[PDB]
Amino acid sequence: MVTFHTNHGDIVIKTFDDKAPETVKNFLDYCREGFYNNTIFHRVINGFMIQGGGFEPGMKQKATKEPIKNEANNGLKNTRGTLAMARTQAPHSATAQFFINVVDNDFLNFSGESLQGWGYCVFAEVVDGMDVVDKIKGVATGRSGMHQDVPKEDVIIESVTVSEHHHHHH
Repeated sequence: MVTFHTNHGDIVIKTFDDKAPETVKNFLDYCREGFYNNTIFHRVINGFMIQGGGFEPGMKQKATKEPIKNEANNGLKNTRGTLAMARTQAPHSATAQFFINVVDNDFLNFSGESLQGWGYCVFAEVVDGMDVVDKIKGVATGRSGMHQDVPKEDVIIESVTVSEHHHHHH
């Protein structure tokens, strides 16, 4: 379990370790290293998704490690509440950025191992705090340079709690 402690409340996340093993390991390496501390939800599109895991306040892009291959051929769809990895047009380019689908986004789903079809890999789901997600998705936004859809008031992941102990989200 992973909890994002944001200034709009907690987002509690259950990872799909067996279905996205390398993606979950990469995510938990960034968590362990404090990478997500003081990062923002820098791209917020109501009716679509909210995206973070790349930038600190001031839109400063944090240094990342080597990218991961795309695990999206795992049968998991981009349904409301899922977390998936952001990436460039190259399928195997994801690093630390992720997004939370606020509605089912079928057009993001894997259809084939091709440049056009690989889609976006789901690796976790929100098990508590969708009300927080739904608050974030509605905030006022603007442009900040090459970035559109940037919240006017920063939505900040202040810290991240990773727990391995037993939990009740079963």
